[PDB]
Amino acid sequence: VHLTPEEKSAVTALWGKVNVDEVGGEALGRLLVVYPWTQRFFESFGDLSTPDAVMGNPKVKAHGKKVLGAFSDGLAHLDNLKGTFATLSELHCDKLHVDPENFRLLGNVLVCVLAHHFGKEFTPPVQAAYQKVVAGVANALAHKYH
Amino acid sequence: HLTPEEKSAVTALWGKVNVDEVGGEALGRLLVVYPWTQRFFESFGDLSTPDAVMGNPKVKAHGKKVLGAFSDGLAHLDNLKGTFATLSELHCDKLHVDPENFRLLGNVLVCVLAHHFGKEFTPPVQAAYQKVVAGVANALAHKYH
Amino acid sequence: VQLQESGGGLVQPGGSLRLSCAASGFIFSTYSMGWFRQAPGKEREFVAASTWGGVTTNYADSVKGRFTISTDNAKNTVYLQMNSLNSGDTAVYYCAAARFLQNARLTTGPYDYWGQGTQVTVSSG
Amino acid sequence: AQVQLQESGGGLVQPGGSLRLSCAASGFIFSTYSMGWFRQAPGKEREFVAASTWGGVTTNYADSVKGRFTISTDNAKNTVYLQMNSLNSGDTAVYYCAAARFLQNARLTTGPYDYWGQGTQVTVSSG
Amino acid sequence: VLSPADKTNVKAAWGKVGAHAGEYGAEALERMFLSFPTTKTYFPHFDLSHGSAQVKGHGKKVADALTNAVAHVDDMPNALSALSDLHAHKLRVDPVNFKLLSHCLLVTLAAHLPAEFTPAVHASLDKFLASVSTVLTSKY
Amino acid sequence: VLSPADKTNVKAAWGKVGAHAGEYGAEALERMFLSFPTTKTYFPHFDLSHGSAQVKGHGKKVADALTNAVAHVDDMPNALSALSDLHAHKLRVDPVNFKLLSHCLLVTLAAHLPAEFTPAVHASLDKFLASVSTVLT
Ligand code: HEM
Ligand code: HEM
Ligand code: HEM
Ligand code: HEM
Repeated sequence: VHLTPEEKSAVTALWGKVNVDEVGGEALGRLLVVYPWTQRFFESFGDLSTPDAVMGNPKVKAHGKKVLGAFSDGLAHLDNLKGTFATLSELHCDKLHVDPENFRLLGNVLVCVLAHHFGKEFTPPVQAAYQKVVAGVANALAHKYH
Repeated sequence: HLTPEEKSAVTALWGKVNVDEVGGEALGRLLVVYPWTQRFFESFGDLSTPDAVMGNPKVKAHGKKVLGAFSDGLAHLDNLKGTFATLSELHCDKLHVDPENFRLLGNVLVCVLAHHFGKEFTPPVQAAYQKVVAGVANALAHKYH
Repeated sequence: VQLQESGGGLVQPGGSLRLSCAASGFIFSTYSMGWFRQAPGKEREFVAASTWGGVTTNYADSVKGRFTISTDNAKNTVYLQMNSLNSGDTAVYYCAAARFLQNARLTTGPYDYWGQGTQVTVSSG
Repeated sequence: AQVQLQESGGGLVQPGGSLRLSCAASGFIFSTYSMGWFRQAPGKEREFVAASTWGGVTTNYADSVKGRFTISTDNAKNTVYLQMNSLNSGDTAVYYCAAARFLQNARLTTGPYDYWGQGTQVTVSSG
Repeated sequence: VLSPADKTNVKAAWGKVGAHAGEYGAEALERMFLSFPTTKTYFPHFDLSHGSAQVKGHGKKVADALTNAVAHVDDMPNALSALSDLHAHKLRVDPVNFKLLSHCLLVTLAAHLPAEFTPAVHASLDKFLASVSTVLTSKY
Repeated sequence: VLSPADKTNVKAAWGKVGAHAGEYGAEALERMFLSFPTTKTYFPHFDLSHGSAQVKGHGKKVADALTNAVAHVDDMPNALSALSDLHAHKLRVDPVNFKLLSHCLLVTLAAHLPAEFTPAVHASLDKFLASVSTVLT
């Protein structure tokens, strides 16, 4: 993972405009709706039977907060992502056994959410910077697989 | 990585493999079973039909090299990332082979081994080989992750 | 088809307030919720808004750090927390809704529905 | 029409010497046959020597010849070769080429073969 | 395999593309080439610079093929037969690239048509794009 | 999308399974469970030891479903509808697992039916198994 001015700075710019609490719930909710097999990892979260149910679920909303909080922290260590996520990699790979393709799907869902709310402002060059980040994050989470 | 009884089973079966010929068969089968992989080998000539692929001499020759590297991996199972450092740069940084194709080639090789060894290629024997081809694919994708 | 605003009233300079807007008649999850205000003799004039659900924030610079937005998706209500109010904040604050209004465009975006607005008057007398 | 398995090479050698046998195959799709070598000494039972699966992809050697004999195939010539090194008096025999359609490695030593050659004499002796 | 509701979601959402076909197809391509530069290797003789007329032309052609697929969503293999041979046989397009273009299309629809990108429609469009990709990566 | 030649290849090759359906299905599952242990999380109440009756019974069910799919290769979504809801809705099977089982099925066919596993038939079987997996997800 390596960025540049208007890339490292462009990511930081748009993220300062994101409510870290709420964006996590939207991105996780959409992951569970668009890729329903991921619901298997969260059966204890209650009603995930409907799109409306998913997005209103307080456990999804709450767990999204934590997911994106770690993502936000990843933005403060863009040059040391494998180290920042080393323990979470152990949890997801060694205990939960989440297939790493799901890490890629969640980053791309987050990118779709950012595009939804920002419209034209989420330009191809801005998306390109964010694609670098979510690929770096997905890779660091999969590190205990490599 | 591999238990003593897995390393012993892997080495035993590999002593019965003609590394030259197995390579041509597995690479040929990769190009037939997943035809998009032929795009990486434009310069190898006629790959327009399964018969053409399986008879192609550049495929046969390049297969020998691929399987020679697998054989080299079997002698360095605890440092595959280091043994494959040059091939990783080539496949990832120069050729831009999607890493899922590394998995496919490892699995085609497993299919060839099962094809020729039959009952001898037991579930536990295959499982040891799946660890090996997964290690090789991961070492090949290392410059990606 | 109702936008009922609550909160606001009279406050002393330096004080704080929480405004709320009760939404009805639409699928709340699909509307961008925003807050406008107009001071007496002054034009109608943007304060703060959020993308649907509050995922991203964008406030006029005169209110940034000062006002903060809400989401209560279960109650179809959004809230505006106003801190460090100054008797220069006096105006009628209007709740407004526009279906799928994207960020940055909240300041200059056609709205579909408007409430009564609720009086917020800051003064020392 | 007829399927032929023609053995050549072989003759006389001194103990410790070497010899190369070849078996030219015709009349079947060579790429689909496992090629094998058996041998029979006068009065004795026929016995496995070495074989490979179709195309020469995998090999199977009797323990008495492993490391000592080497089998190879030339798919362009539809021919298989058996290089015999460190020959001993116990190696004297008629050596038979044999072909079996899609016969897998473990079954090469016993697995029924479809076609058999005539065999060619190999004589190891100090006299 | 698309459900009846998926078909309803995609027709309603994609039918709102309308006159933006070329622009949306071009932007999805520009997004893909920028976010995933390896995809540019499939267009070796194209002018791929920002705003390229050639990319606009190709973007309309891609967007027009999706409109056709939507109109014939019950018979995609027949309606996409020529394109399937082009991509799978002629071009040997690695399947991973269809996932990249599909993602950039979703991003383009989400940025331009927010009202159409609800979670449920998001899910249907993704499946539709995956079904198209499966067909275009097939040989029949 | 399967070609006409794919369908002919699959029908010819799979028809050689015949009475071995259970044995081949059980072996493909055992191969998967050993080679890819994570797949075992979908069978938490199974006895997964070698030769377990539960694996035998289930292996027969899987192979019998493939025979049915082969017989309805022109309308597989219809013929596999109940199976689709079981795997996609009830069981929530991550799609990656279908690639593992499909691979282990090819391995089993290659070991047992060497004459049938030509490069072109190999390719058709793979596409067939991927088509079945697409439907069931
Ligand atoms: C790709 C970026 C991801 C990030 C940054 C992330 C972040 C996190 C973090 C920080 C935790 C710790 C929660 C705790 O300790 O309670 C967690 C837990 C968890 N993660 Fe993820 N995650 C990611 C992807 C995924 C995916 C794709 C899945 C499955 C589809 C997943 C499944 C889980 C589960 C099941 C838990 C446990 C939740 C619980 O029961 O409390 N994660 N994640
Ligand atoms: C997974 C295990 C693999 C191994 C061990 C391997 C090994 C090798 C080796 C030894 C070479 C020769 C390089 C040289 O002589 O300098 C090579 C080259 C190459 N490999 Fe691989 N390879 C693997 C997978 C793949 C895959 C999946 C693809 C594409 C689908 C691929 C595409 C190529 C290409 C295009 C070349 C260059 C050939 C040429 O034009 O001369 N490889 N690889
Ligand atoms: C939804 C997915 C896709 C659709 C609907 C689509 C559609 C089309 C269409 C309509 C054409 C015009 C063909 C003609 O004029 O005969 C075309 C050509 C082409 N496509 Fe795609 N395509 C898709 C995915 C992809 C992807 C992912 C790639 C590579 C990453 C790709 C590479 C190409 C190339 C190289 C051409 C030929 C361009 C030229 O030489 O003029 N396509 N495609
Ligand atoms: C070609 C691929 C597959 C086929 C044809 C297939 C077929 C079947 C069949 C016929 C059943 C039994 C239905 C019944 O008893 O009424 C079943 C159930 C089941 N399958 Fe699959 N399946 C496939 C892939 C998978 C995969 C990849 C997994 C997980 C890795 C999986 C896990 C299960 C489980 C957990 C059950 C429930 C077993 C039980 O309740 O006893 N299947 N499948």
